[PDB]
Amino acid sequence: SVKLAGNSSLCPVSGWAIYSKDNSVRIGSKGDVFVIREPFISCSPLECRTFFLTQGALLNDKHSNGTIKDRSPYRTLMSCPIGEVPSPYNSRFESVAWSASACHDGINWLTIGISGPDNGAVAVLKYNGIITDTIKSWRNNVLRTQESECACVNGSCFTVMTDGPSNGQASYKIFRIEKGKIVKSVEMNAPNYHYEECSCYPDSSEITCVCRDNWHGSNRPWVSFNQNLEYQIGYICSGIFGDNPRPNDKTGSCGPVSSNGANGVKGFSFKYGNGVWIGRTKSISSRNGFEMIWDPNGWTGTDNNFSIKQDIVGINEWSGYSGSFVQHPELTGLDCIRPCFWVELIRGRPKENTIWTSGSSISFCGVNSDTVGWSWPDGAELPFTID
Amino acid sequence: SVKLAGNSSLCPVSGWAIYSKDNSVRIGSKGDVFVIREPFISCSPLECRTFFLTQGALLNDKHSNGTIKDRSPYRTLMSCPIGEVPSPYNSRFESVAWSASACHDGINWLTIGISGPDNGAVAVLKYNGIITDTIKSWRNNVLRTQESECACVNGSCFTVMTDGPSNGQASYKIFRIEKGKIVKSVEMNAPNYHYEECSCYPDSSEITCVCRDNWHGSNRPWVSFNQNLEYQIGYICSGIFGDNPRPNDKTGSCGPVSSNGANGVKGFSFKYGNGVWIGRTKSISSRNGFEMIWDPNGWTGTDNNFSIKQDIVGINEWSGYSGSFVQHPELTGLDCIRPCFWVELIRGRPKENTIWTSGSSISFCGVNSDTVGWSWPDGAELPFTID
Amino acid sequence: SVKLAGNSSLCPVSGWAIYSKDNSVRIGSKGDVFVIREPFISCSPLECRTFFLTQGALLNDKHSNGTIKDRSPYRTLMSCPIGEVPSPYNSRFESVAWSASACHDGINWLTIGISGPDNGAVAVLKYNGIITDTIKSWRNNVLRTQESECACVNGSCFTVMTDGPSNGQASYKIFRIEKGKIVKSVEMNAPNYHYEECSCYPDSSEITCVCRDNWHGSNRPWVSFNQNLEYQIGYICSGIFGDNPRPNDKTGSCGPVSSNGANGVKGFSFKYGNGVWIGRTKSISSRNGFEMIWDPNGWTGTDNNFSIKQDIVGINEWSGYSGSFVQHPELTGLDCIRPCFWVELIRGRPKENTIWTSGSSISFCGVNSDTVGWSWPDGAELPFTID
Amino acid sequence: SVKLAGNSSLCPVSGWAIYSKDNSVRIGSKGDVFVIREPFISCSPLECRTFFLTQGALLNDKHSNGTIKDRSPYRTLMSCPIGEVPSPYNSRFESVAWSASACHDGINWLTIGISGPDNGAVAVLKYNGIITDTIKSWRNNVLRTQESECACVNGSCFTVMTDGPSNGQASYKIFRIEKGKIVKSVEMNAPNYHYEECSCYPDSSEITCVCRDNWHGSNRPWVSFNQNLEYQIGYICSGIFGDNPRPNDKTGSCGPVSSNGANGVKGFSFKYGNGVWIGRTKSISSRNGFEMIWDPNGWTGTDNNFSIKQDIVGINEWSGYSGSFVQHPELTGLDCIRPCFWVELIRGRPKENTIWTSGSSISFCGVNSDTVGWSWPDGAELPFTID
Ligand SMILES: *[C@@H]1O[C@H](CO)[C@@H](O[C@@H]2O[C@H](CO)[C@@H](O[C@@H]3O[C@H](CO)[C@@H](O)[C@H](O[C@H]4O[C@H](CO)[C@@H](O)[C@H](O)[C@@H]4O)[C@@H]3O)[C@H](O)[C@H]2NC(C)=O)[C@H](O)[C@H]1NC(C)=O
Ligand SMILES: *[C@@H]1O[C@H](CO)[C@@H](O[C@@H]2O[C@H](CO)[C@@H](O[C@@H]3O[C@H](CO)[C@@H](O)[C@H](O[C@H]4O[C@H](CO)[C@@H](O)[C@H](O)[C@@H]4O)[C@@H]3O)[C@H](O)[C@H]2NC(C)=O)[C@H](O)[C@H]1NC(C)=O
Ligand SMILES: *[C@@H]1O[C@H](CO)[C@@H](O[C@@H]2O[C@H](CO)[C@@H](O)[C@H](O)[C@H]2NC(C)=O)[C@H](O)[C@H]1NC(C)=O
Ligand SMILES: *[C@@H]1O[C@H](CO)[C@@H](O[C@@H]2O[C@H](CO)[C@@H](O)[C@H](O)[C@H]2NC(C)=O)[C@H](O)[C@H]1NC(C)=O
Ligand SMILES: *[C@@H]1O[C@H](CO)[C@@H](O[C@@H]2O[C@H](CO)[C@@H](O)[C@H](O)[C@H]2NC(C)=O)[C@H](O)[C@H]1NC(C)=O
Ligand SMILES: *[C@@H]1O[C@H](CO)[C@@H](O[C@@H]2O[C@H](CO)[C@@H](O)[C@H](O)[C@H]2NC(C)=O)[C@H](O)[C@H]1NC(C)=O
Ligand SMILES: CCC(CC)O[C@@H]1C=C(C(=O)O)C[C@H](N)[C@H]1NC(C)=O
Ligand SMILES: CCC(CC)O[C@@H]1C=C(C(=O)O)C[C@H](N)[C@H]1NC(C)=O
Ligand SMILES: CCC(CC)O[C@@H]1C=C(C(=O)O)C[C@H](N)[C@H]1NC(C)=O
Ligand SMILES: CCC(CC)O[C@@H]1C=C(C(=O)O)C[C@H](N)[C@H]1NC(C)=O
Ligand SMILES: *[C@@H]1O[C@H](CO)[C@@H](O)[C@H](O)[C@H]1NC(C)=O
Ligand SMILES: *[C@@H]1O[C@H](CO)[C@@H](O)[C@H](O)[C@H]1NC(C)=O
Ligand SMILES: *[C@@H]1O[C@H](CO)[C@@H](O)[C@H](O)[C@H]1NC(C)=O
Ligand SMILES: *[C@@H]1O[C@H](CO)[C@@H](O)[C@H](O)[C@H]1NC(C)=O
Ligand SMILES: *[C@@H]1O[C@H](CO)[C@@H](O)[C@H](O)[C@H]1NC(C)=O
Ligand SMILES: *[C@@H]1O[C@H](CO)[C@@H](O)[C@H](O)[C@H]1NC(C)=O
Ligand SMILES: [Ca+2]
Ligand SMILES: [Ca+2]
Ligand SMILES: [Ca+2]
Ligand SMILES: [Ca+2]
Ligand SMILES: [Ca+2]
Ligand SMILES: [Ca+2]
Ligand SMILES: [Ca+2]
Ligand SMILES: [Ca+2]
Ligand SMILES: [Ca+2]
Repeated sequence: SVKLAGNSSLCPVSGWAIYSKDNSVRIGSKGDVFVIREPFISCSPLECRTFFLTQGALLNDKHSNGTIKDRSPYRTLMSCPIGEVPSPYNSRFESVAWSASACHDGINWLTIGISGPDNGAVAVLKYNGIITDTIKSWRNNVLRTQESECACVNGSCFTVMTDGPSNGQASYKIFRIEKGKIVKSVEMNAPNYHYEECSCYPDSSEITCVCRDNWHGSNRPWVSFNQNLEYQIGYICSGIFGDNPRPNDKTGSCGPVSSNGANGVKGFSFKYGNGVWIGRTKSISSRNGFEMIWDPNGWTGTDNNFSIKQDIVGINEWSGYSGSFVQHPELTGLDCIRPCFWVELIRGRPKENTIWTSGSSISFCGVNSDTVGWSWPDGAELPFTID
Repeated sequence: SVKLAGNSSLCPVSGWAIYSKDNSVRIGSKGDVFVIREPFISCSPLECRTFFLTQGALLNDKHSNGTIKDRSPYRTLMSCPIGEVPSPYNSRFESVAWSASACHDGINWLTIGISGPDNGAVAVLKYNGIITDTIKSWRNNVLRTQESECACVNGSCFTVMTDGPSNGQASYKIFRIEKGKIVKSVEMNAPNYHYEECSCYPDSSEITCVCRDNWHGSNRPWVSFNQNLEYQIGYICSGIFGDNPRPNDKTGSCGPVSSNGANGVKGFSFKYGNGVWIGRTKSISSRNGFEMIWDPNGWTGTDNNFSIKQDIVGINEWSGYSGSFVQHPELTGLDCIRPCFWVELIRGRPKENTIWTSGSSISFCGVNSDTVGWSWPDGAELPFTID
Repeated sequence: SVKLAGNSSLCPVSGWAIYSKDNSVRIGSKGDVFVIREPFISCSPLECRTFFLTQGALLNDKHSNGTIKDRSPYRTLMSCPIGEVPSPYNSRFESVAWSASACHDGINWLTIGISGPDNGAVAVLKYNGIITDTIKSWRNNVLRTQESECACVNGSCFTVMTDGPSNGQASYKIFRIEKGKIVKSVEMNAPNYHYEECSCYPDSSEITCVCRDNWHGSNRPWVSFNQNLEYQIGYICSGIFGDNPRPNDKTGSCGPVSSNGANGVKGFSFKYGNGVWIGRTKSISSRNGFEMIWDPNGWTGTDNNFSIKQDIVGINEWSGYSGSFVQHPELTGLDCIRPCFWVELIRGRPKENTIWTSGSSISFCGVNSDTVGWSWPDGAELPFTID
Repeated sequence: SVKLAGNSSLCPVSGWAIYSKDNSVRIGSKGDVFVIREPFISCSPLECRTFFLTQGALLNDKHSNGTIKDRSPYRTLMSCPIGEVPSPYNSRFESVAWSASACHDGINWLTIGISGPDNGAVAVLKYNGIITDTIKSWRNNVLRTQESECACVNGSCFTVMTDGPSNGQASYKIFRIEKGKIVKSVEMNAPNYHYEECSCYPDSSEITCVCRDNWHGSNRPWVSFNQNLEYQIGYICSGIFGDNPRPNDKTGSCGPVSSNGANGVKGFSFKYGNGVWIGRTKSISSRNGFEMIWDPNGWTGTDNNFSIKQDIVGINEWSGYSGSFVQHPELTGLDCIRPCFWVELIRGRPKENTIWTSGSSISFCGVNSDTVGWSWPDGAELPFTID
């Protein structure tokens, strides 16, 4: 085993090739599939895994009742191989958690699982399944983290956590973790910014995170930093607005776009100089559809012009959260860090007339070979028997 | 790990010994078994696996409705150990796919999964589960492939894909793939031929494929080629016609036999000089029954005489697709490439009054020791509870 | 890996310590557990496995209907770790089979699976899952074999097969198999003997088999042989009669005991000079109960006196088949071959009012430390929902 | 593989970080989950496992009827990875048992499973799954053991067993076991003490056990000993009484506290010089709630003062047994033996109106970093469909 270097650049990509689809909700109509939300993908040097927050319940069973609820003592972070349904019969137990992150440094898995009360939650860090550190809420108001993979460079892994209001100014911290132990942290000085649910990836030995402003931004905030946690902050400038909800596309801002700014959805983007690959919902108002857009000046420029759009999920179909994941050269044999992404396809409450909420997933990897747009939706027929 | 050499000849065989039977449909009446079609077997130097195209659904569940439909965004290529039922609890996720192939080069698995819209489908190639290439539709008319194993010689693996009409002239391409990357391709110049769903195997460092003419041939077309993709084409000459439907046996042709030539079924045959081992249905008109026939001059000669017939599935029982698979010396310890075959046993629509279509499988390997004919049919009692 | 020597003597034992219990039928009331009969245990240098003949159906499903029937094209030889229920989700596929044997030579598993028609059945031999030989019926009347483990000494494994009537004189052959290939066979010259379903074990480089006389013997026949297949034959002389059905105990015979001789049950015994450890049902008329009896002169002496009885299953509870299995020094670290046994606990038809027949199992290993009698029955409550 | 040294001291700990939660009962409402009680955790140098006593039945099936009953021939010791539900599809079979212990010496697992009749029960010892010893009841009155992990130092593992009344003086024995063989034992001379269900851990090459007085003590008895089995005995002195039932806290005793002393619950404590970490129920009278208390003089001092309390399960929620488990340096990389604990959350009879009794579990590990109190209860909604 060798630590992931993390020192190559992100691979340039022209489009997105489909990588996985689990069909979890369709399969759970009969099979024994966990009720889950907040899935994400992360890879080791040998395999990729889907992590997810269970609700300690199975689909089509009465204990799925009320699973719109975000935080409970029953939620657990578990993982299974990519593309398989999350069952009790194929899932590794990771941590007790209602908010999470995970990443592999080339040697072992780091998992971060937050549980406990809203006023005093505690993140439990594990390295190779052994508890190695904890960090407690510093603002006493729902300590919470990425819901996607952390990022690793040369034996150090990095994450972001938030504590404070989800509808006003909060507090945001960056962490450097080695072998599951926090070795450095800093509080971001980000007045008038809001960071939730960061999608962070490594690129040329530095970390870039694209997040969710739940307070007053319909474009996405970003934070980038080096191994010593020297950081920069901004908002994606493109008028191709990335959040949901959002306005119709128009001239953007390099600060928070107030129009339709409150609320949000976890997402991601990939920076390539001045340009950006944006994944977003197709609907401006609801978690419906998904598309990939290449805007060659959208990181730093405010116009609403773009060059390429690739369809992923059709506008009338359910989508949900999305997040980055990477494939390092140690896994692929390539000379660059490959960007990939996943989409959560949320079924049930609040939009559908069920007792439960759960998701399935799809994922894609960036290539420079030919690709095509389509719709790969969840495909379950609701309601279910239990509803 | 060492590349398969693929340089020995096919083992001579006098009969077919039963190797596996999964009983999937029987077991799926209660257990959590995928709705599948287009199964196939392929081996590594250590094990054999069943690959298959799921429908993103389980047997005896409502989401199995409409599974006569061939292409959807829910279909996935997955695999499980040979002889086990395909379940979410024992199946490896391979690719998102409504047409597929796979093969092991001695080092890692190559999978090929085609998804996307009919007018612009994309094959995603993976090597050890990592995307290594893509190829897009070149005729914009259902890019499609073998539905059985590709063939590997000395670190290069080979497949055939078709694009264009299934009821007229189409376009057929041969590919050479190394570590999941396309390194050579050629378009077969085959006016008046039709190639679908090729069953391809290695034999003395060259590849032989026996395929399905869906346009106007009731005998099977073949294509053989070396590593440089220098190819030859023809049709199996025997009057023991190989396709389904077909006429009653009579004097054959080394070109397409027009009588009952439209439509077809995936199949295979094994060439031994002038001779041929033909696997075919027992019914001339329907996907019923299965048998193996040794015709010692049937590759190159048009008579309707043969020497051996071995019963596999009775004429009153449902059959389906069939395909070759091989066991190389690196797996068996033999001095020759062993020929084997599988049969898909299709249940449900259109022949039976169900909401769904699914298959089970049986397989056999060639031996020079004593064998026997019998019928090993699917055995499920239809309809099911869901119907 | 090293071949099992097989040259030590059987360990002397004073009693039987409980080793496993699977509770398969109780668990299959809800879970996905195969309908099985003819289970047996066999060990490698690293683990022990339960082998069994499925009916290609699950408990409590309609396809379990009619499973009193012995031979069908749906039956398969599968295996799982000892003590686990046989499910599609934990079982390795071995062979298509309605009669079987298996054993590990220290390097790889040999499996023998007989399928095909009653008049022409064929045993398929596999070594490490690859077909290595076949043998066809020589009398055209249900070729059949042990339904328990074969026996291995120094790289050679040994079995017995029968072909011919189960109610009159038949033909019995001994086989020596190396790396899955038959290298020698002999027909036993056993006029007036009847051998079915032999339980064979190694002891000081020679094989001893204790079998079932279905024709006219209520004591058990035996055959012992060396590596060159030089054999001896006899019947267990004890008046503690071993078969079921049988008479009440009384003076025995060193030939077949005619009283209640027709029919039978598979069983076993362990020879220790003139003495014998006999496992038998408690009922003289039905497959009910089970007990272990130490008769210090019962191999060669005809009295009905014995020294020790250990209860295993109570007289009012269902039992079934039983068989030997051993644990070699390569597995245990001991200086002798440890004797063990299993019992099949048959539920359903013919004795119970169900549509199905299936079994669970228990097993024990011989020790020289303290032990105790009890009853470890199946414990399912019949009928089931499907009945 | 190397023997665990067991020569470092217990790690000092300021609080308890949540490690696992299985949600078994919730999941078993639909999935195939064993009815279990008497779970426990134990670790190797590579992983931690949950061991448990099944009832040979699944939740929400008829065979779960009557599972308030403690001892039957259907109960089996099995194990699964920590945090996963105990299912037939993920559980290793260990032993036939209605009382058990297990522990890993660094090389292989030792399991101890007691079965047989109440008047003559036999413990079967296995090492790497092979029977290595037995010990029979010496008082003919329910030979029984820890229901939690045994303790290993330098290749010797240690346990305690009891035989005789649970409501009066009984007989208690300590065992030293090497490679699954009993090499030493001694009968504890403990007139007027009562020891049941010991929770034993290693600490500086010696073993400390904290147990249950079911006769006449509401504080917990302890026994400590070196590798030669030279032992000391006493009761935890603290007026923070550890058993359930118990009185309200008040001045304690270093002998058995008679008030509310009959009956009990399995538990544990960790000694740190004069101090103690006590895990106990929150209710004085019922198996409800759970908490950890640090009493810095509570091992040797009788006051009812303590310094820290951490909430684990709320007073209105069901709890159950609890026990210690450790993580050795060979697993963690630490310089001390880490203390952890599990809690069984009992559902069903006698407190709830069901046909069955079963449990789920939670576990925590000791840390010197920040922690928080909460309630992590079972969460199933009873009764179930079967009731
Ligand atoms: C998922 O959770 C939902 C929400 O709890 C649940 O639906 C609810 O089911 C309950 C039980 O059927 C309903 O509660 C009843 O409502 C009626 C009508 O208002 C009341 O009269 C009932 O109270 C009487 O009966 C009780 C029991 O005898 C007495 O204790 C009480 O004093 C009254 O006499 C009772 O409250 C409730 O109306 C529904 N709610 C909705 C929106 O449907 C659903 O069943 C759960 N699903 C699963 C699978 O668990
Ligand atoms: C397991 O297998 C058993 C045995 O087959 C099966 O029980 C049988 O079920 C069938 C279907 O219910 C029964 O067959 C019927 O018997 C009646 C009474 O004799 C006949 O009148 C019926 O025939 C009429 O109806 C048919 C259908 O419309 C017509 O085709 C026919 O011409 C007649 O009009 C029919 O034969 C049979 O009686 C039982 N047998 C027993 C012993 O119960 C059982 O249901 C199977 N269980 C499972 C779970 O699969
Ligand atoms: C088939 O390919 C094998 C594997 O490469 C050939 O065997 C090798 O031959 C070369 C050149 O003569 C030797 O240097 C190697 O030592 C051989 N390797 C092994 C593992 O045997 C073989 O000659 C080829 N052809 C046939 C028909 O066997
Ligand atoms: C199988 O699928 C068909 C096609 O969707 C279902 O038919 C629909 O059923 C709904 C509910 O009754 C109606 O609103 C539509 O009129 C039907 N559509 C069509 C196109 O027929 C059918 O009900 C499904 N069958 C089962 C057994 O699930
Ligand atoms: C605990 O046991 C370890 C393991 O045996 C001891 O470390 C060994 O000490 C011996 C004798 O001094 C050396 O020869 C070995 O090289 C040591 N082995 C290892 C792996 O370190 C250690 O001294 C003991 N005690 C404590 C408190 O650590
Ligand atoms: C749970 O087990 C009890 C005890 O065996 C069952 O009670 C028996 O039920 C049968 C069928 O009604 C009767 O013949 C007996 O009179 C009952 N025996 C006793 C001792 O009560 C009970 O029915 C079972 N309950 C469930 C829900 O399965
Ligand atoms: C608590 C604020 C946070 C970010 C806005 O809300 C998230 C929004 C969610 C959402 O918008 O769907 C679901 C998340 N499970 C929830 N996170 C937690 C920890 O509860
Ligand atoms: C699309 C043409 C092609 C070959 C004739 O049709 C196949 C025939 C089928 C058939 O004859 O059963 C089923 C195959 N799933 C289908 N392939 C695809 C990709 O849809
Ligand atoms: C065919 C004769 C043979 C030995 C007497 O009958 C066996 C008896 C059986 C029995 O007595 O229960 C069940 C066996 N499954 C059957 N064997 C086969 C191959 O059918
Ligand atoms: C038999 C006495 C013993 C300790 C008091 O009872 C235990 C108490 C139990 C309890 O208090 O819940 C359940 C245990 N399963 C039981 N142990 C056995 C072996 O039956
Ligand atoms: C990246 O790190 C590797 C691994 O240590 C090192 O050898 C290489 O020089 C670095 N430089 C790059 C990618 O330019
Ligand atoms: C990677 O980390 C190691 C360990 O701290 C350090 O010695 C080395 O300089 C680092 N390499 C780079 C390229 O930063
Ligand atoms: C096999 O491929 C290797 C690597 O390309 C090549 O050098 C070698 O010549 C090939 N062997 C044969 C027998 O063609
Ligand atoms: C048994 O065989 C072993 C392994 O080859 C050999 O070394 C030994 O001498 C034999 N003799 C015995 C058990 O007496
Ligand atoms: C064991 O078999 C090997 C291979 O045939 C042989 O050379 C050896 O003599 C045999 N050993 C004994 C003790 O029979
Ligand atoms: C550990 O056990 C070994 C083997 O018995 C022994 O020789 C050694 O002295 C023991 N070590 C300690 C530290 O007691
Ligand atoms: Ca089920
Ligand atoms: Ca927003
Ligand atoms: Ca732009
Ligand atoms: Ca045709
Ligand atoms: Ca011919
Ligand atoms: Ca008889
Ligand atoms: Ca005698
Ligand atoms: Ca007490
Ligand atoms: Ca105190």
